[PDB]
Amino acid sequence: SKTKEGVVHGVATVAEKTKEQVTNVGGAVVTGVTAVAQKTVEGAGSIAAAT
Amino acid sequence: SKTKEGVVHGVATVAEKTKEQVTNVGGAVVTGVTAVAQKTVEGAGSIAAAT
Amino acid sequence: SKTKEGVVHGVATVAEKTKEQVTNVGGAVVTGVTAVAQKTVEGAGSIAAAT
Amino acid sequence: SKTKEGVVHGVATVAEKTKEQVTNVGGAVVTGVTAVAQKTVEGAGSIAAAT
Amino acid sequence: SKTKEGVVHGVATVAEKTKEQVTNVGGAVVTGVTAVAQKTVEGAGSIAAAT
Amino acid sequence: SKTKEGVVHGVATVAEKTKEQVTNVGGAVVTGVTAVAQKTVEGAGSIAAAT
Amino acid sequence: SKTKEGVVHGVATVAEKTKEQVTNVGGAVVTGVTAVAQKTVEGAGSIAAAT
Amino acid sequence: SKTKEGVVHGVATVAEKTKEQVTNVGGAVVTGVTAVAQKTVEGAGSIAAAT
Amino acid sequence: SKTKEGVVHGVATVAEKTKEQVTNVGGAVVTGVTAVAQKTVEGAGSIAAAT
Amino acid sequence: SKTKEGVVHGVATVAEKTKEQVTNVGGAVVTGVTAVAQKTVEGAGSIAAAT
Amino acid sequence: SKTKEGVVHGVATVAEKTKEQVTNVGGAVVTGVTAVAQKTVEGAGSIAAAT
Amino acid sequence: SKTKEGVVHGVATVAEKTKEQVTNVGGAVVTGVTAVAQKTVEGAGSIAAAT
Repeated sequence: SKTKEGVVHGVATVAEKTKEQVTNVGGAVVTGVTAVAQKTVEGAGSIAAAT
Repeated sequence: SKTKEGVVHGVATVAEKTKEQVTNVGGAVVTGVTAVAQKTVEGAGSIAAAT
Repeated sequence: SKTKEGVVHGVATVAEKTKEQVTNVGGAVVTGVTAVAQKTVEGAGSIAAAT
Repeated sequence: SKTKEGVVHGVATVAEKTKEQVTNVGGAVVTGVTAVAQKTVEGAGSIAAAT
Repeated sequence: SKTKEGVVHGVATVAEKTKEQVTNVGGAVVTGVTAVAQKTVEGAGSIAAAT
Repeated sequence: SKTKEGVVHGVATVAEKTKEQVTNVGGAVVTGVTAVAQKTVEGAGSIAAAT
Repeated sequence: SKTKEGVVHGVATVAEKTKEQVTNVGGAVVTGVTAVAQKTVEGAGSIAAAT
Repeated sequence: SKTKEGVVHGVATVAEKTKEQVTNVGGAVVTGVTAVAQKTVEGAGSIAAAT
Repeated sequence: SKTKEGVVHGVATVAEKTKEQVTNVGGAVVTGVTAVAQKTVEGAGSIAAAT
Repeated sequence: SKTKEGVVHGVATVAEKTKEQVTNVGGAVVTGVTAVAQKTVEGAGSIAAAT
Repeated sequence: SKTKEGVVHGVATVAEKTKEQVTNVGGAVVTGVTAVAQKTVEGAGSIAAAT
Repeated sequence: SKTKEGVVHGVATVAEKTKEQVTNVGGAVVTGVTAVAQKTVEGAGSIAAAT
C-alpha cells in the first residue's frame, strides 16, 4: 500500500522582472508562498494564514 | 491500494513584468498562494484564510 | 507499505531582476516561503502564519 | 516499510540581480525561507511564523 | 524499516549580483534561511520564527 | 532499521558579487543560515529564531 | 536602437513519464529540439534539418 | 545601441522518469538538443542537422 | 554599445530517474547537448551535427 | 563597448539516479555535453559533432 | 572596451547515484564534457568531437 | 581594455556515489572533462576529441 499525502513535485517556474511592494501598519500580511507541503496528525494546521 | 490526498504536480508557470502593491492599515491581507498542499487528520485546516 | 507525507521534490525555479520592498510599522509580515515541508504529530502546526 | 516525512529534495534555483529591502519599526518580519524541513513529534511546530 | 524525517538533499543554487538591505529599529527580523532541517521529539520547534 | 533525522547532504552553492547590509538599533536580527541540522530529544529547539 | 534577433526567453517546461523510441536503418533522423536560437549573417542556416 | 543575437535565457526545465532509446544501423541520428545558441558571421551554420 | 552574441544564462534544470540507451553500429550519433554557446567569425560552425 | 560572445553563466543543475548506456561498434558517438563555450576567429568550429 | 569570449562562470552542479557504462569496439566515443571553454584565433577548433 | 578569453571560474560540484565503467577494444574513448580552458593563437585546438 503506497500512500502519498501533502506531496508537491515537478514544479518549474520562471519569474522575470517582477516587482512586489508591501506596506504594513497593523495586523498581519502573508504573501509569496510557493511549493509548500504540510501534514498534521492532530491539532489545527494552517498555511499562509493571517489573523 | 494507492491513495493520493492533497497532491499537486506538473505545474509550469511563467510570470513576466507583473506588478503587485498591497497597502494594509488594519485587519489581515493574504495573497499570492501557489502550489500549496496540506492534509489535516483532525482539527480545523485553513489555507490562505484572512480573519 | 511506503508512506510519504509532507514531501516536496523536483522544484526548479529561476528568478531574474525581481524587486521586493517591505515596510513594517506594527504587527507581523511573512513573505517569500519556498519549498517548505513540515510534519507535526501533535500540536498546532502553522507555515507562514502571521498573527 | 519505508516512511518519508518532511523531506525536500531535488531543488535547483537560480537568482540573478534580485533586490530585497526590509524596514522594521515594530513587531516581527520573516522572509526568504527556502528548502526547510522539520518534524515535531509533540508540541507546536511553526515555520516562518511572525507574531 | 527505513525512516527519513526532516531530510534535505540534492540542492544546487546559484546567486549572482543579489543585494539585500535590512534596517531594524525594534522587534525581530529573520531572513535568508536555506537548507535547514530539524527534528524535535518533544517541545515546541520553530524555524525562522520572529516574535 | 536505518533512521535518518535532521540530515542535510549534497548541497552545492555558488555566490558571486552578493552584497548584504544590516543595520540594527534594537531587538534581534538573524540572517544567512545555510546547511544547518539539529536534533533535540527534549526541550524547545529553534533555528534562526529572533525574539 | 535596441535590436533583438533569434532570442528565446522565459521558457518553463515539465516532462513527466515521457517515452521516446527511435529506430534508424538509413538516412537521417532529427528529434527533440528545444530552446534553440541561431543567427547566420551569411550562408545557409538550418535548424533540425534532416537530409 | 544594444544588440542581442542568438541569446537564450531564463529556461527552467524539470524531467522526471523519462526514457529514451535510440538504435542506429546507418546514417546519422541527432536528438536531445536544449538551450543551444550559435552565431556565424560567414559560412553555413547548422544546429542539430543530420545528413 | 553593449553587444551580446551566443549567450546562454539563467538555466536551472532537474533530472531525476532518467534512463538513456544508445546503440551504434555505423555512422554518427549525437545526443544530450545542454547550455552550449559558440561564436564563429569565419568558417562553418556546427553544433550537435552528425554526418 | 562591452562585447560578450559565446558566454554561458548562471547554470544550476541537479541529476539524481540517472542511468546512461552507450554501445558502439563503428563510427562515432557524442553525448553529455554541458556548459560548453567556444569562439573561433577563423576556421571551422564544431561542438559535439560526430562524423 | 571589455570583451569576453568563451567564458563560463557560476556553474553549480550536484550528481548523486549516477551510473554510466560505455562499451567501445571501434571508432571513437566522447562523453561527459562539462564547463569547457576554448578560444582559437586560427585553425579548426572542435570540442567533444568524435570522428 | 580588459580582455578575457577561455576563462572558467566559480564552479562548485558535488558528486556522491557515482559509478563509471569504460571498456575499450579499439579506437579512442574520451570522458570526464571538467573545468578545462585553453587558448590557441595558431594551429588546430581540440578539447576532449576522440579520433
